Amino acid sequence: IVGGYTCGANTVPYQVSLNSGYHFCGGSLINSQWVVSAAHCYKSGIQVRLGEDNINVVEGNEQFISASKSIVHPSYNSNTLNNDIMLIKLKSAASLNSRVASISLPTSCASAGTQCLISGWGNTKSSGTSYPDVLKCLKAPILSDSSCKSAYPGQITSNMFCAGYLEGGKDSCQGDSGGPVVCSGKLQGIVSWGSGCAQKNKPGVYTKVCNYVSWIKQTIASN
Ligand SMILES: CC(C)COc1cccc(-c2nc3cc(C(N)=[NH2+])c(F)cc3[nH]2)c1[O-]
Ligand SMILES: [Ca+2]
Repeated sequence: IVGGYTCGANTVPYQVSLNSGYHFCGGSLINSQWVVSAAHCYKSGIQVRLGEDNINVVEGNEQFISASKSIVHPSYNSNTLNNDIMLIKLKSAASLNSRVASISLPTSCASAGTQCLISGWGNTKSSGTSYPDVLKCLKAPILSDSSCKSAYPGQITSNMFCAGYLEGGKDSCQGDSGGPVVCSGKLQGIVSWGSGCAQKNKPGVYTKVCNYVSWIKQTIASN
């Protein structure tokens, strides 16, 4: 997260760290046995870390659970990153409470101007790699489709939305991938891609979760 602030331990109880011997992507806890992340964060050998704050120190509240299966959306396209969403089932359920809690899926899509909270342990520099030890937060507004399309002409599908600051300086970045964009308490986006990080006129692009609610529900139900 570039230009964001330290969230405060456990103030984002649905945030998860996907770890394969190092933190590589974020994710969101949606029920005690399932996490939603981005399909491009897929890989085998994933350990899901819940209740984390500083990822290099065990300080208490952490639950490390291995993934039972990862289900990448069947129409995920790695070239365009359309349908960039993945569900991960955990080998055992997590114990939910106040430091570990699931976030709700939306009932409607959000509008441009809605303010949302983006969080993650991703890069904090737009030029160079500086990965933090504790969770960073950023409040960003959803942009209108016209500003999103003027910024990425020909690359925005109806399953994506832009959120951020066109002046640059504040944005999600590599490492934040797969994590949550929560607005009014509902999971509305998944960190997916962008051109560089915090560059002027190049906002972040997020998977539009409201378009996958029926799929998430049917897939969890049948697995
Ligand atoms: C291990 C894999 C997850 C590799 O994934 C990646 C490798 C390099 C960069 C990214 C990445 N840059 C990103 C930049 C932005 C942005 N400007 N708001 C974003 F929203 C997601 C990004 N994801 C990324 O997701
Ligand atoms: Ca820790």
